[PDB]
Amino acid sequence: YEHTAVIPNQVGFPYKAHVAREGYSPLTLQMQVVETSLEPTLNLEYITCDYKTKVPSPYVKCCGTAECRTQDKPEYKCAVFTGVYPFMWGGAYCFCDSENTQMSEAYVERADVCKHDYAAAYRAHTASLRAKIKVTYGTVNQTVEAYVNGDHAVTIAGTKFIFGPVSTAWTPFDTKIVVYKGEVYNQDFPPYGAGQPGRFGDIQSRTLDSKDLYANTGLKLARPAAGNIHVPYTQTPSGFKTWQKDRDSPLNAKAPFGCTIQTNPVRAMNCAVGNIPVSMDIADSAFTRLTDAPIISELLCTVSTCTHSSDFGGVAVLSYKVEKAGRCDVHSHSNVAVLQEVSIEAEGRSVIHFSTASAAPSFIVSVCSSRATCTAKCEPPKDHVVTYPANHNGITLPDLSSTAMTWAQHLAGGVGLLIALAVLILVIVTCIT
Amino acid sequence: YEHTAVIPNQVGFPYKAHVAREGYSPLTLQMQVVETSLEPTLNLEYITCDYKTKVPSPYVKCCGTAECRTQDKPEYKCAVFTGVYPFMWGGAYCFCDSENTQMSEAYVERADVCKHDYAAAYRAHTASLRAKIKVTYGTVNQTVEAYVNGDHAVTIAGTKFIFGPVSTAWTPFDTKIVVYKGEVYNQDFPPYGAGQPGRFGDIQSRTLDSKDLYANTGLKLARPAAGNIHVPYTQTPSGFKTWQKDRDSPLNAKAPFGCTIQTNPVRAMNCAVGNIPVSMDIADSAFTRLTDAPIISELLCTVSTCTHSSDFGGVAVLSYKVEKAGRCDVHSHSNVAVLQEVSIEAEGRSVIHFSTASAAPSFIVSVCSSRATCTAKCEPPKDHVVTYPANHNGITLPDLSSTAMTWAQHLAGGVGLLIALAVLILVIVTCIT
Amino acid sequence: IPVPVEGVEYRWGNHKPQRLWSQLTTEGRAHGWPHEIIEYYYGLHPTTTIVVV
Ligand SMILES: *[C@@H]1O[C@H](CO)[C@@H](O[C@@H]2O[C@H](CO)[C@@H](O[C@@H]3O[C@H](CO[C@H]4O[C@H](CO)[C@@H](O)[C@H](O)[C@@H]4O)[C@@H](O)[C@H](O[C@H]4O[C@H](CO)[C@@H](O)[C@H](O)[C@@H]4O)[C@@H]3O)[C@H](O)[C@H]2NC(C)=O)[C@H](O)[C@H]1NC(C)=O
Ligand SMILES: *[C@@H]1O[C@H](CO)[C@@H](O[C@@H]2O[C@H](CO)[C@@H](O[C@@H]3O[C@H](CO)[C@@H](O)[C@H](O)[C@@H]3O)[C@H](O)[C@H]2NC(C)=O)[C@H](O)[C@H]1NC(C)=O
Ligand SMILES: *[C@@H]1O[C@H](CO)[C@@H](O[C@@H]2O[C@H](CO)[C@@H](O)[C@H](O)[C@H]2NC(C)=O)[C@H](O)[C@H]1NC(C)=O
Repeated sequence: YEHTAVIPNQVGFPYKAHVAREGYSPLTLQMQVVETSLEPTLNLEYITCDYKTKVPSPYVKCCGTAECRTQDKPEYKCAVFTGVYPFMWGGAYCFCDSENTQMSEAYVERADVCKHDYAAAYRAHTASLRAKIKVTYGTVNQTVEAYVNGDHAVTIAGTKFIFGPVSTAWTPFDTKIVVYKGEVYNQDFPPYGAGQPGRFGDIQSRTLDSKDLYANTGLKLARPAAGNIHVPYTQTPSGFKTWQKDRDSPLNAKAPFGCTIQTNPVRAMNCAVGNIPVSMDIADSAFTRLTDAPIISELLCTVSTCTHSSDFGGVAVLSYKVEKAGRCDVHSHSNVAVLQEVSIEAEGRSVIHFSTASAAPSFIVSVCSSRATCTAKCEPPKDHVVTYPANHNGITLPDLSSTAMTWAQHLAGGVGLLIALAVLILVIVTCIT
Repeated sequence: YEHTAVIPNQVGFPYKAHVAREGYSPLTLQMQVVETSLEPTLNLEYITCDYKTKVPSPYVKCCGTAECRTQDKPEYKCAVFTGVYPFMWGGAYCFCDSENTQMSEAYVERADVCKHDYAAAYRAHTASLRAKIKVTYGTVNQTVEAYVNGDHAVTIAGTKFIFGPVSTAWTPFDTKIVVYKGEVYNQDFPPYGAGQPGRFGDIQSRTLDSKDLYANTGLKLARPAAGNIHVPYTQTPSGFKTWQKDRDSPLNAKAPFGCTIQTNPVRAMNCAVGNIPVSMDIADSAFTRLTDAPIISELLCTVSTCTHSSDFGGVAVLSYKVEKAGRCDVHSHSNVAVLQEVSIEAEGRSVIHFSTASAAPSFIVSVCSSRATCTAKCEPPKDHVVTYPANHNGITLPDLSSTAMTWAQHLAGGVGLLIALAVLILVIVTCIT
Repeated sequence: IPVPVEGVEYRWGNHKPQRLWSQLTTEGRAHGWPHEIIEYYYGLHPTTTIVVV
């Protein structure tokens, strides 16, 4: 049997879909989702960590010079200076007054200790959901898990459920994602040329194994001082260990719709983004043949009390006269409330729990191809806040039954009588002429 | 200095960039494109392979019956049969003629070669172009490798180069393609759970190791005939091999723009569409001081013969005077023609080779801060077909050139003067009012 | 084989695929004092923008 539905994507909200199928007692299905993770795809641009200035030993000579033979390393600057009188532990160094020469160099490598504490920069594209439902109907309720718009149509108990397609793929992601140890951020990372040092992404690498990191670290040498031996270098601080301070604002905080963010892989689960369309090819076996399910007649329902609560406010009891002992599914044919349960051991009395939103629960409640009207006034609650979501999601304000708009129903009145009769009296001198 | 240019995205077309940077010796530069790999981002769901109907030896007995297990396996089929009395290698097997009962069972497991060939249903998306081009400005002849999305841009020879992003985000692909040993097929696939037997996708699995797998191979087993011990079973054959012999349309014979397909990873190559933005951060060191520039007075031009060809058909010698010689440059100041080399050797007179497609070009000249015109008529070539593409990307037919347009210039039409005479004789009709 | 201006690549046997291209081969005379040269510019882009003349 082919039948579809449109359910909302909210964790824990129990949704009902009622099926009026021929030659069998009517059927009720219930479904609710829990882990609706939007696992996005991903891409890569580069990586970034701290650095280490690999300075070698210094080189001197006694009245003989040298030059900088090149060395294909990253940031291999070098220079050579004169006018040096280098003291040591044993005092003086050599005998050549003002002809001695100094040799030094510097070059920076991706520091080894960042192999396990790194930051990654990603571009990102469209996402795809993963719904995980309990399907809660007359056969021992099973759990299903699916990609919502792969249309990959998992099956349970002889029945083939397809899902989706999901609308607009609304994502809490920009297009320039950056990821740290257990967090994510939205930034504008520099496009593989670090036009500014002392920033984030100051040094880069295509992966953890690429053999050539790129650094615009801004490192120039200096001149050695008078007397002592050392190597003076002045370069900017590490842009990484100074970027880790000014993060201040994860996507974990400013995420809309409450999506919890996780890493390895990046994923956003339990989002209240829109809703889900579903279609069912329902197995013909799991029904019941209507000669066996009892046909209860001569019924009119009642009510007890109503509430604009959230959990389950209104309770309404029903009276019906049995003819054979059995069971039957129940349903409400409108959106103005939902029901706590699915079936009833239908022997005479029946207590059910509904949840109205605002003003007037006009009801059509069904029991095995029997309709019954129901209305009830309400008493609004007294509390302010609760610690759990709502179960009356079908928010509907208005109605018309015996209390709402009734003053308008008496207010309309008047005018037309006056004008019509007044003109049909006007004619009595203006139809003879 | 910074400048921006465009370039047509094909192979072979030499492009010239003639920056007009006053106060210096002028400069043109050449870029030529030697690859365009266009890769999309793969996202697979399942694979395929021929199965193997693996069946164990059948359980036999007389003189009593048995039952069956149905453990967790792919498509566990089994049934017992009442009255199976066989023969054997010699004589018989039981003497319980009305109680000879035989059980049989078989299931489906992926074949041995399923570790070696498949068809991945790739849901690929969001292609991203690449390039391997070479640039030559003054003392440079070196090549470069560039991504063309707006991000990656580094350097060559101490100058900064940036390529892209693209003009029109077009792919020569679809959304839901399939791969094979070396090919690509732009077709649909079953939805991973609608594997109707015999067609494509009769068995599938998320990867090579998803230890549970879908199958709808219509397998059913019947009862054997008397005497011989065996087991019969019927199902449609392994539809993968049927799909092998009716492929009938690869992408390497149908893809547009001649952009050929390769795999591992799945990419396209040499796409002849669109243009590329490009921005240059060019350093000073390539330039030359206008003090040391070749000074050239009284520049003229002329032509010898034109060939309206594909190759560099036009030869135009160039008359120019001299007062001090050096290394000069040359460039065309329209889109109509193109020039062969980027420089001359300044000695008295030069020869250049220019190329066009319109038989009456007026590319003016540009030579070392001296611009002067020369126009030429042309003549179609004796040949019909060639074995190299065009080198004249400015295929712009209508030039004015005062050669065929001069007749339209001789469509002047002083009959407007005649109309003016008509209005004036109307006026002198009116002057006797 | 149809050869337009955009070229044609044919693949035959087990060679490498080879390519052909078509340069401008239409033939009037393109010039003349008794001209009849509108046929020439019918040779390029025919049945298109002769309605303008
Ligand atoms: C505390 O614990 C965490 C969790 O284990 C550690 O984090 C990981 O460190 C390991 C060891 O390096 C990482 O494993 C390596 O990942 C490399 C690349 O990342 C990709 O692959 C992983 C799965 O492996 C994906 O999850 C991820 O998204 C990427 O797709 C792999 O390339 C490495 O594989 C190796 O073998 C191949 C083949 O021989 C080699 O070519 C590789 O070079 C490499 O040797 C390996 O899988 C793991 O990714 C890390 N997890 C993260 C960062 O989340 C921490 O390191 C640990 N703490 C400390 C201090 O070490
Ligand atoms: C099918 O539907 C029934 C509803 O009739 C589901 O039942 C309820 O199931 C949960 C667990 O799934 C029960 O939970 C926990 O039980 C422990 C004791 O084992 C208790 O200490 C916890 O506080 C909690 O109650 C729960 O009791 C049970 N009943 C009610 C009234 O909530 C059932 O889970 C569905 N699925 C299956 C496979 O049966
Ligand atoms: C740029 O310089 C290179 C060599 O420095 C020139 O050469 C190519 O040389 C390699 C050498 O292995 C050959 O394999 C190629 O076939 C050569 N290519 C060509 C087109 O000749 C190259 O020609 C120079 N570029 C110029 C002159 O434009």
